[PDB]
Amino acid sequence: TISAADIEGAIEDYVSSFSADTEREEIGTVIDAGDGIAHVEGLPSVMTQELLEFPGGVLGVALNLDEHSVGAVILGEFEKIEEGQQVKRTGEVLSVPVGDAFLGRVVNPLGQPIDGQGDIAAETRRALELQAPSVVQRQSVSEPLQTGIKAIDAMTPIGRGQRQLIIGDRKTGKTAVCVDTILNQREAWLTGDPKQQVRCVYVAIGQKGTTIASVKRALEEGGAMEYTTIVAAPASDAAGFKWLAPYTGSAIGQHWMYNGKHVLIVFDDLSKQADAYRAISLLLRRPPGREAFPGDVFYLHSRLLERCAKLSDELGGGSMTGLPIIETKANDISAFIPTNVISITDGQCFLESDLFNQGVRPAINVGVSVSRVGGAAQIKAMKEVAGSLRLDLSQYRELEAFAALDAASKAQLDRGARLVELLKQPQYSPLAVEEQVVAIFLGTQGHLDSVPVEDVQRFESELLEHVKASHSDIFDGIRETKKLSEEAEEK
Amino acid sequence: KTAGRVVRITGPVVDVEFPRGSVPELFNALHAEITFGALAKTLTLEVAQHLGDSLVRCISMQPTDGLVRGVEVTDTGASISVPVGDGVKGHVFNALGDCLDDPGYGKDFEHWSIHRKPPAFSDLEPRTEMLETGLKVVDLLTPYVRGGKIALFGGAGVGKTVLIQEMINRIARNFGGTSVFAGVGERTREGNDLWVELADANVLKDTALVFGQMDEPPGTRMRVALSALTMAEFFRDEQGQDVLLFIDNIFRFTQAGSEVSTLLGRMPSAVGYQPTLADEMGELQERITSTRGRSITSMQAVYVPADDYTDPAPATTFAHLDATTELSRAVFSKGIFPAVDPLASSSTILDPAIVGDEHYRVAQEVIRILQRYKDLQDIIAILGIDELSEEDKQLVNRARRIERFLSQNMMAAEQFTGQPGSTVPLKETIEAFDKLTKGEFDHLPEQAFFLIGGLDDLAKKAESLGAKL
Amino acid sequence: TAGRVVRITGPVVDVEFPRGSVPELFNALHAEITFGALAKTLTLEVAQHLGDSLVRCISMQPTDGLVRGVEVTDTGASISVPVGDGVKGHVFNALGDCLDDPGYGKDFEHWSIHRKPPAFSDLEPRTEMLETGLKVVDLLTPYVRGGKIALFGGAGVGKTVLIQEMINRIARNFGGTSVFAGVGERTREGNDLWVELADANVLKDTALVFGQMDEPPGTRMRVALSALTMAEFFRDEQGQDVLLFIDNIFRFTQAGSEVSTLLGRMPSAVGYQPTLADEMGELQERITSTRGRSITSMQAVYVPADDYTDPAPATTFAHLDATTELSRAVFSKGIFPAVDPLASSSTILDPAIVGDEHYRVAQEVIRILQRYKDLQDIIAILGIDELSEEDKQLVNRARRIERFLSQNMMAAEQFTGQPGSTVPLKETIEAFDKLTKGEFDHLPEQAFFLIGGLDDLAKKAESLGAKL
Amino acid sequence: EVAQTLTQADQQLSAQGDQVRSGLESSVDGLSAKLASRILGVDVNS
Amino acid sequence: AQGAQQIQLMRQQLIRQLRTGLGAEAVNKAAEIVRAHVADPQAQSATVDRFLSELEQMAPSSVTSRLRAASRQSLAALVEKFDSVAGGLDADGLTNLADELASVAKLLLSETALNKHLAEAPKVRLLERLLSDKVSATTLDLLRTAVSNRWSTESNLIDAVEHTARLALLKRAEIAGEVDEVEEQLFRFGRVLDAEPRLSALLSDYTTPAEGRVALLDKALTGRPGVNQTAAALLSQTVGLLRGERADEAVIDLAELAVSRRGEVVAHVSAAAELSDAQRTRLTEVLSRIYGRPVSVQLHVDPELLGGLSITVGDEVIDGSIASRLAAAQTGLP
Ligand SMILES: Nc1ncnc2c1ncn2[C@@H]1O[C@H](COP(=O)(O)OP(=O)(O)OP(=O)(O)O)[C@@H](O)[C@H]1O
Ligand SMILES: Nc1ncnc2c1ncn2[C@@H]1O[C@H](COP(=O)(O)OP(=O)(O)OP(=O)(O)O)[C@@H](O)[C@H]1O
Ligand SMILES: Nc1ncnc2c1ncn2[C@@H]1O[C@H](COP(=O)(O)OP(=O)(O)O)[C@@H](O)[C@H]1O
Ligand SMILES: [Mg+2]
Ligand SMILES: [Mg+2]
Ligand SMILES: [Mg+2]
Repeated sequence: TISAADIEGAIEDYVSSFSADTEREEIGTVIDAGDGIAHVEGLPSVMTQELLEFPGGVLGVALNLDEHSVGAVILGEFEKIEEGQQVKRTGEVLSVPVGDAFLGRVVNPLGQPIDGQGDIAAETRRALELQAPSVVQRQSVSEPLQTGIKAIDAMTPIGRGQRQLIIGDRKTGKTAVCVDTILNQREAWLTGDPKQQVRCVYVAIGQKGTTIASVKRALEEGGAMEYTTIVAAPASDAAGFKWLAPYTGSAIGQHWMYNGKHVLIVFDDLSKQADAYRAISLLLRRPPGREAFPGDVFYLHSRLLERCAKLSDELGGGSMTGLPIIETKANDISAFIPTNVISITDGQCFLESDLFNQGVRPAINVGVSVSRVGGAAQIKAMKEVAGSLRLDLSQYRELEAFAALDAASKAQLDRGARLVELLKQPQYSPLAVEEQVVAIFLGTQGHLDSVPVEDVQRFESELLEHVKASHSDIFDGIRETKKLSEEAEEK
Repeated sequence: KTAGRVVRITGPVVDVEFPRGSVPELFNALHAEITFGALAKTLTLEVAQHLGDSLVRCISMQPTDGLVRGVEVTDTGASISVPVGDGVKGHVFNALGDCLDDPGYGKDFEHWSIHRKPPAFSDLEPRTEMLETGLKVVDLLTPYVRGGKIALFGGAGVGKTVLIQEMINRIARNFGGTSVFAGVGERTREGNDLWVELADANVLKDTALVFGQMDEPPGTRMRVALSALTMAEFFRDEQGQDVLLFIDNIFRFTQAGSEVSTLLGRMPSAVGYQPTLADEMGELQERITSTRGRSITSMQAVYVPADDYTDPAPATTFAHLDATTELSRAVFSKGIFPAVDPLASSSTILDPAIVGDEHYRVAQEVIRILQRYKDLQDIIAILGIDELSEEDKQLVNRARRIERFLSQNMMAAEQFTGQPGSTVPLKETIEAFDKLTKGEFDHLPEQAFFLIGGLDDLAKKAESLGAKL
Repeated sequence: TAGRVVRITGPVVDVEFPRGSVPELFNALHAEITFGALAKTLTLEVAQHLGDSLVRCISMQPTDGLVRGVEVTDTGASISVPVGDGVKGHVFNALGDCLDDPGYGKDFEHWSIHRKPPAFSDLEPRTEMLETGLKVVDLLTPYVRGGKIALFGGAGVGKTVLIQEMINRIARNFGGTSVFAGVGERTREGNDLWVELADANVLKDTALVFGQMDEPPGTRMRVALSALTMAEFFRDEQGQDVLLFIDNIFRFTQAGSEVSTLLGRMPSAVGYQPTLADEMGELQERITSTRGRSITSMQAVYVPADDYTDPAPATTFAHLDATTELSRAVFSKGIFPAVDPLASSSTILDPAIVGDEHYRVAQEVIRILQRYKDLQDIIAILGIDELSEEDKQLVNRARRIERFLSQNMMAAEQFTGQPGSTVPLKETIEAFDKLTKGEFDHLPEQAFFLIGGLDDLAKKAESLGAKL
Repeated sequence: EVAQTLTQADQQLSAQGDQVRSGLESSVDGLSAKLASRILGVDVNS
Repeated sequence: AQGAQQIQLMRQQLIRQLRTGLGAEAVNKAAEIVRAHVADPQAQSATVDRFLSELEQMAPSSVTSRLRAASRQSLAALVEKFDSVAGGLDADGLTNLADELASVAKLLLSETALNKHLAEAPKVRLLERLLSDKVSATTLDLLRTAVSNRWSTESNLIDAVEHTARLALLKRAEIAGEVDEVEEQLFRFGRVLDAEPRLSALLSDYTTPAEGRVALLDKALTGRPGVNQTAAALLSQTVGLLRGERADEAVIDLAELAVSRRGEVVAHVSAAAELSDAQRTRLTEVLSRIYGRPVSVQLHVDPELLGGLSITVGDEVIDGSIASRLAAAQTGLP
């Protein structure tokens, strides 16, 4: 019924542990508090961004420092703060525990477990605001991170160390894309090779708790949690956690990245981080800017997303791939935060509701979506088969709009319709890189020109299955040599 | 003495000075007295901020008209609390928990503070189970989740409250659990009508009503939802009952919060809303949830200011919902009821893994047809369908019939039109819309599909109009 | 006689000094962050004198870990950067610290990054074409040797790719010196450019100054000034032709606006600083070619949210001799480079400088494209058949011209796999003269997509069946 | 079947927890006494 | 598998609820046990001795802020000159000087225009032309020196004159050899004012006439058989020269200024009960060692601490409260 060891022995261990040494330190006093902010007089030696210990285990961070007082943001449980309470220096800037124990665990932006599965053994600690890799500490992005999505992998390829923005209206498949990308790393994880493994961090900011639970279940079913960590700042969390969670996830990922591992970090979503930071800044009475946002919101996102990088061989060659999510409003990408983040990242995948409703799933808007790494983030076979797919589809959409014809125009329209049908893909159905190569080969070389449009999908499916049933040497060759040999092309 | 005194009064917000060491904790309830004859009352103030120098800024739950600087303020030592238990069922309460229909009732009940943390994350369990309503559009395109969170967005006068009444009729009547209705910043006469109707339908005995309506200070309007939520939380946690939580209107809670924030001296956020808009929304909404083994099916009406779905309030509300029915002024103008926007409404359980392949395929085909119809609206508005190709003409006729058929004579609409409502089984809805998409009713007139139930009603109305099915 | 920190709010720091020891405006001051995990030396630029011996300063590095009351030391001079031929071939940051070889250039001559622009009597308008081999650029936005060139555009339309293309097509064989100022852009792009210049062997002739978007606003404000100081030394002292590449100049303005309110300034329209135009004017007027001393400067100008009426690009427009304006609409069609031929401009696009034939051909192209833009809506709604036969002919001509203005650029190979191409100016003029005359109306419009000269057009038409 | 298993497990574990709560009350006194001893930095008889 | 996983999750959750319940009950009853144990006075003495020990082993370290640079330098110069000059004056002369300075300070408060126009050699001439004979020679000298320097804010001038008056009163107390008496009286008065926050707040309203509150204090606290005359007058003039600050704050500031003039520093030590004289000497010795300078020690009795010491100086606290340790341990059980 009970081991009677932890339940009883925990207190004995704790009493043997409470050294409770006398400490000489500066104490400040809370002078006013409310709405998640607190002003503290005293603490002459406090640092900027220092962590502050309020009574009852409440933590804050010193953000405003002037002669009168210190304006601090409370990181949860702000209702226990009262005027006159004693505030204690911690002597450290914001930092979180990091290590391999975080894989498969749900933690809050302080690194504390919230899954209720017991303490986490931390390899070390890491400050949240350590500098990003410099220009001379990086190397070109040259390793493909396979999302398993034909549209993304063939038209907006993502390399290791890249920041690809998933931006779109609500209910357009952004989280679907990110979760499928995480799940597609299962095959690489099982190989056991740290050069191929991708460890995933999923930061949920301002999400409803049950939706975070749904994501965690989707990951558990696909075996993703074996290599995935979740940093949760649900909608009920203090604005401090919402503002801080992406940095916590970035630190956890950076610990692995600097140790030669490859990391994929998803932020779902940075719009809510920006909202939380605006709330904090307004409560601290810092002057507002456009849309009442603080002047340094672009800095907030840029310094976060610049730590997703591909490191040079001298630093171990690890990487952290960023997949920030942005929720646009009424499909307007001209808003403040979407424009900032778009200008920050290494390309974007625009998901549109009109395309989604038409059956184009994932609803990538080909014309405006782009990857800024390009072919460098693809294997040779994918580059060859999908060399000019994005521009071909842009031309096809333009010509489709114009046509509301010449023989060449009709041929172009047919080829574009077939390619559009080809790029459609259900959810939770990843394609290995070789299967993607073969499908795009069918589309682009013209082998679908003899198939009815509404049949393309089915055809594709069946043909791939055929190649798996027999003639499997084609997939093996593509997977091994990373290129389709002309002999394999003929076969 | 350990009592405070009023130092500033600015609308429903009052600053109270306390002796050092007696400053009330945040969210504590304080009591003051207004003595002027007509407005004599006992103000309940909620501590909102600590200003320093032993001053606290508090939100009044009643109008502060007649309050005088310097009057004594007493600290009750606890936050606002409301009665809980099976005794609250069948009765009408205000935000503070006073019983309106039977004044003095419930004073001896157990009282729960209206402020509490949401359930622990490890206790949350995602809910994927369709709650069938009998409404074709809801069942087909935006299926509701039993134990999930449903919202009905809409501008002014598009049918949010009528749809809430419809869902009370369809879900709450044949319900074995408890229902909690929270009227928040809505018409008082609507509350009286709901009370009378529930008594008439013998649903009141299983329902607890909590009303803080338009003619209330913003503090009451932003705490009444917490009071009703506390009653629902007691039913969920302390009794293991299935709970139906109806809220109308949650945007009023947000707007009252905005007014309070303006009074408190906070710097406004975008569109003049409070800086802590998303956070207040999040705390309230994440208290509304089904834990593991304990079900709350919450349905909330969300007002959309000036038909602006981009407004920060509904925009931040969207993220907290399992199913979203977005009512449209455009659909309302066409006479289609319920005025659901099929292309804007959504549900998290409309996927083949949960609703089956047939339901999913039919719904996706309906959505595709309607989307293609919406894309052509530019050409049609200028030139009509005559310029469209044969394929587009056929799709347009099919889409017009589909959009008519998504309408339904609702049960709660009888009071308006005089026609009894109808219920449509889910299988019949799927089959009928499958036939519509295939084109097996392309010959009937459009009006044959307007405000009917299943295929039997379609055949009868077609016969009345001179067609044959 | 050293000051002390009084207030810290993000990148802005207030420092109190003894009476009579208040640092001058723009002086660099040194503070110390002694926290182990973030230990560093903060450089602060005096932004304002607040009175009562207080100065408001903008930090160059992040202020995390800084403590109130710590000693602040006045260096007595503005931020200074190394200058001389030794900076060629190396990477520096906004403060002049070498990145590839730390400590390098410490003993070079150092120049203050704050400098008055050349006297008006020393200015002389530059009117001399700078051929690039890009059809659209050479025809409709002819560049100027020693002039000021900008590439306006929204996010992700091809500004950086076009900067790299111009580095390839101009800086490779350039006889003089090159200075590249990476201002508030991606670190990955800076590393890519560094490696690419090393591979092309152009690094030895280039000085790179990088302040990326992860830096605090002060660094993004002053990196452009540092690079401009190096280029100014090359122009004035070494008496050499200079190529100045800046990407992205809008980040200077954006960084200025990020700290504007923290400095106590009432915000102007669209959230910009009140001193937008004046700071931009100082910076841009420093970037110039004086009489007999040439700087060919090419700037990438970010247009926020594609809004060309935004105060930043709208104010920048006045400082340019040639502007290539990239359009989101053209980008989304797959036309590359996504130039908007109807919005771009060049001051040397007139018969006197470029000759009668060039001007006539360019004007005819612009007229045709403008007419096509006029007819776009009618074509979309009522179709093409409702146009007059003349307008149908014009529409076909315009579509082919629009495709032909696209080109397969070298720097774009990584994105298409198609090696780039170069087109001589005479070939471009002749080809577009033929296009506007309807010579190539029999070829499919697809034959004109992403090709070089007329030989490429014939080859691609043959691959499509048609014969030129 | 899973609902039935959950219900029976609920009952079994509730009984287990009640029995554990009853049993554990014997040793808690030693825990509290040792805590008092430690926080007082000296052995306490009680 | 999902059912089994849920069963495991709920089993672990129930185990954790039981664990936290055991932790709560254990900490509560341990708190009760220690509260009962500490009732023995010798237990309190032993705890104090242990904390004093800890203070000796704990190694030392090398380490008026509201005033700005200009005001600080001006005040330092004025206090130095006052110490140099007025030291030779006779006790009666000191009393007259203090009364004159207090009158001057209240006058300057009455009219802020003169302070505004004076904060920014002609200043002296203005002073003689205004009140050359209305004040004594030494008072005029001190006032002209005060106006000699500049002030960041006009309020700094009234603050400086009040500081000079307090210094004169402290000097007269020292000449009589009763500096310790006035220090103890001021500390006790501050203690009692803090104990009754309502009285301090009532006295803190500068809106009410100064004379009324002065009479209140005289006939309530200041005027009593066991009150030092010098402390009485000092506190009376302080309350009469109030600008909205709480009376307890002013009293503690006066005590701090007095001890600063004595050359020591204040140290407020809290304990469950009063400590032995030997304990007092040991605590003073260790504090002087740790901060390297002699430090006066003021004792506060508060049983909630239940033993130990809660020394506080310079915004930094060395805590030995048993209650603080209890709370820390309580929060130390996950
Ligand atoms: N490729 C796909 N094929 C089919 N359905 C899909 C696909 N991608 C996503 N969906 C479905 O679309 C709906 C929206 O997806 P998802 O929740 O990922 O979007 P989102 O943009 O993250 O939404 P939100 O703003 O609600 O967080 C879900 O039902 C998801 O199952
Ligand atoms: N199903 C329906 N059948 C007929 N009329 C309807 C129906 N639904 C709504 N109406 C008409 O629309 C009016 C508005 O309905 P309702 O009050 O429910 O809307 P609402 O969106 O809640 O409005 P408000 O913003 O005023 O609270 C109803 O009074 C009735 O006139
Ligand atoms: N000439 C071109 N050919 C093909 N693709 C291009 C071309 N120019 C730009 N692109 C695409 O557009 C993206 C944005 O270009 P880039 O200049 O890097 O960004 P920005 O214009 O925002 O500086 C590139 O990553 C590339 O994929
Ligand atoms: Mg999502
Ligand atoms: Mg209504
Ligand atoms: Mg760029």
